[PDB]
Amino acid sequence: GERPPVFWLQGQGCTGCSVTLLNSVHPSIADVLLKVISLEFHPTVMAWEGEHAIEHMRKVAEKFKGKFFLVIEGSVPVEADGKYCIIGEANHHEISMVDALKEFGPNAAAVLAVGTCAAYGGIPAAEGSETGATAVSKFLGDNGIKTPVVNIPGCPPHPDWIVGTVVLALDAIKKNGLEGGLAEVVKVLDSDGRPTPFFGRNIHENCPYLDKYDEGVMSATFTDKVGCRYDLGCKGPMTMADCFERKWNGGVNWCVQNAVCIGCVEPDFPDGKSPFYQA
Amino acid sequence: GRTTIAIDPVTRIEGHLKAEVVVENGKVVDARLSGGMYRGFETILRGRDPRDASQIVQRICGVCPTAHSTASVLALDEAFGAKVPNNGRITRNLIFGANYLQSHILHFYHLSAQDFVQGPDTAPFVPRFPKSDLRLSKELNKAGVDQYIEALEVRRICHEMVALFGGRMPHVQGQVVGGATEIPTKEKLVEYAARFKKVRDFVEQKYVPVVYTIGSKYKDMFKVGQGFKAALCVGAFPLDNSGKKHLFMPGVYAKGKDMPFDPSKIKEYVKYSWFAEETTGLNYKEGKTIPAPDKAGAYSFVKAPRYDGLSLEVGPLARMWVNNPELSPVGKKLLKDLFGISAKKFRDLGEEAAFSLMGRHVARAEETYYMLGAIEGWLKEIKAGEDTVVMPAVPASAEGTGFTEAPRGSLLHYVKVKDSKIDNYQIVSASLWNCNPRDDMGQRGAVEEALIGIPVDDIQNPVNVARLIRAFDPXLGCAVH
Ligand code: SF4
Ligand code: SF4
Ligand code: SF4
Ligand code: FCO
Ligand SMILES: [Fe+2]
Ligand code: NI
Ligand SMILES: [S]
Repeated sequence: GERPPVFWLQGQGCTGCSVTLLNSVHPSIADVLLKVISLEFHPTVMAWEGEHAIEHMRKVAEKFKGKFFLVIEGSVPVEADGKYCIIGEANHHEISMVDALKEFGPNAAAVLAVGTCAAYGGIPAAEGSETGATAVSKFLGDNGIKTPVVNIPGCPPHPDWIVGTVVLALDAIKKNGLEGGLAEVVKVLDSDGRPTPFFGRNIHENCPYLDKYDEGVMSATFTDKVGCRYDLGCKGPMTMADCFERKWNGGVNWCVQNAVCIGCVEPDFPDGKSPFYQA
Repeated sequence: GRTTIAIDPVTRIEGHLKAEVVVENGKVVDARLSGGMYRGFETILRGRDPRDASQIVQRICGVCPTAHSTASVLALDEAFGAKVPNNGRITRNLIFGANYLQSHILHFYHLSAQDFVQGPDTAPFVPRFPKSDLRLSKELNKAGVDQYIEALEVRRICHEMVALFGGRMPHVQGQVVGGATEIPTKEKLVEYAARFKKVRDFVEQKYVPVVYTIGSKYKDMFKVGQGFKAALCVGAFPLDNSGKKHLFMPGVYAKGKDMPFDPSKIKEYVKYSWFAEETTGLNYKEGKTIPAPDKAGAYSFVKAPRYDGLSLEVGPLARMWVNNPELSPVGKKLLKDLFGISAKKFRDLGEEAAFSLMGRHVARAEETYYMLGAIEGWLKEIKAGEDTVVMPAVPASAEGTGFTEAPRGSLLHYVKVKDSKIDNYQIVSASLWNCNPRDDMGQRGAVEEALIGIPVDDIQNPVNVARLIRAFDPXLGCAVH
């Protein structure tokens, strides 16, 4: 069938949410781009550039009004009239991230806030920042934009969470149509806007080291892989993600095995999860 | 007439960049680069447990996070007086080295290659400039596309390599002050080596040959983009624990002369950057980051670093020029066969061809090949089962600096600790050296200068402007942080 158009806007992001997507195994990113979505705008990988790239996005947006998916990577900074994040220029006007989300957000089928920055504010919104870094849902709400938002957090998210959420939406839409399908997606989000298939389970209660935790057997050095990592800073108890099962990068490792969980999918990351290396 | 062309966003780079050039009689005669996004890691880091830095700083950039991880942990090692075990040093090199492979492959195929290669008739490979100057034959173009597709798999395998001892990627968990968090087992070393073999085959058989081969259809691109012809390398990849030998040795090259690198000669200017005027001209040990987004005359969030007053470039060309290694067997052969050039060491390309648009792509391919030997060496040197980390207490008062080479160029992190918390943290990154604006005396940044002379014979299709910029593999997330 016809692949839905996607525009991928980067605000105060690090491109790590884009890179993590490139690591998708099944399906491969090649299959995602050629068979699953039509990625019409993405500043890191698209052919065209500048005002022409912006105008192409605008033409597609008009043609597919209400039907395109808008991915946001990074937070949206509201201070200084949006000047901490300029994303383009067209018609001799600078376009801030603020301007862009106000332009495209109202006409999207849905906004996918990919990564903790976009979902919750993340590192750019953390203590010591001064750009007014704002999460997607808060920004849209503050601006009266009612478009459905799905949060796919993590710093970065696992590619399976991103692709899987797109597929959840596509399955629901095939069965129910666009509005109806997106309503079915919203019903499987938790109170933080996250899809329960990927974020409905707790790391700690499913952790292979739980028996050691219960026995009070704690590693005193990172390279001791027998003990529980709690004293080293592990935030598994406060974290809702399925990393314990799918693991990372083709299943070769994950944070708790290698070091500690830093709770990167949680709304209070990083400050509520810091210091990282103490309980 | 004088034509002003503004390109915002410059695509197929990392991060937010606007380029504005003036074209007169078919050539660029002036240029300004604007990094348009700021987060302010240097202020966000203040007040934190210093051990947190080696996680926080990675979020500067999800393409090069291992470089920031490395610089941070080196700075923290120095500040904490942590003595990283020999096996931990080698493990860190395996983690970081694998991302060099990922980053260079990503850059040439997924960022740069569409400059020369027409992709399939579907987004995001169309639409594009009506006259894109795509010169390859049907066969060679298809090889480009097939290798772009193969390279998507290969770069992903590079990140599996990173994650084996790094935990996950982007944003590794496995490097901390004191070493590496996971001792390599015999089993996981077999897994690393099996993946490494595939990446090596791709680099040797596809990547290096295709850069020379495409280069040979764009020989005019070796005659432009020289800029200042001045380069910086701060050293990277310690090869012993004495700290005396590195895979890339430090040095500076300018006006045809080689000289040692002295970090005390770095100063960061801000006249044309959106920061408070009173913070101009500071060495990183006394660096300050005070944003001034409304400041008259400024046009970028990138500060302007100068080395003893010089505007320098960094990256694979800089490192390969400074270190002047032997060229790959592939390179020697194709330089002869396709270019009629006889060359043994990198500098045998000559200054003009090396410091050129296509020269910088060649340098990056050659460096990728060079890194293969380094990683192979580390896989022989590493000892399965030997401890990789120490667990040092946090100091109340300390400072430290970590120097390394990110895939895009020279990187340093400086930390000052007071009352057991980060008092100051300053970052001077690779793309900061390349993509910066004018300094206080009006001297352009390296890429700005390299744009001068670039041909624009068709102002409606000014493709060579971004082609030059992409040769430097710009990363504006790093440049601004
Ligand atoms: S969520 Fe993390 S990985 Fe994604 S853009 Fe933000 S800092 Fe980068
Ligand atoms: S290692 Fe972390 S997630 Fe696992 S049992 Fe211990 S505290 Fe819980
Ligand atoms: S284990 Fe914890 S830190 Fe690692 S990806 Fe999962 S939620 Fe994030
Ligand atoms: N490579 C990389 Fe990132 C940049 N520029 C750093 O340092
Ligand atoms: Fe800095
Ligand atoms: Ni970077
Ligand atoms: S990196």
